[PDB]
Amino acid sequence: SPFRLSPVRVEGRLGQRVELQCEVLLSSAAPGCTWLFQKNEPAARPIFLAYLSRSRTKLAEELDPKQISGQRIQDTLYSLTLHRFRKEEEGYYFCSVVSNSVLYFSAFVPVFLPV
Amino acid sequence: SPFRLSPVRVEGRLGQRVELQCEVLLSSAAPGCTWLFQKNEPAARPIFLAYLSRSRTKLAEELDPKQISGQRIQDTLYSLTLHRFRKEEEGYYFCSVVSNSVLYFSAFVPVFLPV
Repeated sequence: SPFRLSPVRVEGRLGQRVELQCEVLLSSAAPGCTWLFQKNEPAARPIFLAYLSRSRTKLAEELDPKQISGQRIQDTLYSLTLHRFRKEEEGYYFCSVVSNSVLYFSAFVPVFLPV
Repeated sequence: SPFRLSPVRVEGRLGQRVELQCEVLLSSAAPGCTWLFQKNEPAARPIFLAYLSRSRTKLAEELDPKQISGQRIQDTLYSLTLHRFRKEEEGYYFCSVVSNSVLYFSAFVPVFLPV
């Protein structure tokens, strides 16, 4: 288990704030943590959202920072915030880290509207 | 266009040797390239298959190097070879590089038997 996700799953409502946390459990990973998205479909592209580290913060160019944001809370603790949840943000969220040249991906966090 | 993929799609037969190729076209990129795999399903997770660089080659611990192997042909050119195409290997294959702290993924290369 390389990660621990704080909400394992979110049942969203329109306009709600949604916050996700990712804790890295690997003994020595490379610096930083990466948030990624996949839409609920086969052949879904992995979509880069944000890179988070002590010294560097990178939000993907196409995203609006007033809608989605991320933060490095701690050495091994990273968060992602959807500020007012919308239907186009529905899908799977997960984080990523390198350790000894191996890319790791956390479990998927389903973030969906009621039904 | 972060990558040039030389077979953009494979329609294979069982037992055939399948070689994929990835060229990194970004001008700044971290050392190395990574080959990933994704099963043909919703909520399918990306799987690490190999890390290739000038110095190190790292195959996923569960893979038989006589069934799947990788190779760095030259700078900005990387290869993935499925030695004997079998049903367990059907899905999408792609490459990953970090550049300006962004995680990049090539287009999916679909690799399937005829239906």
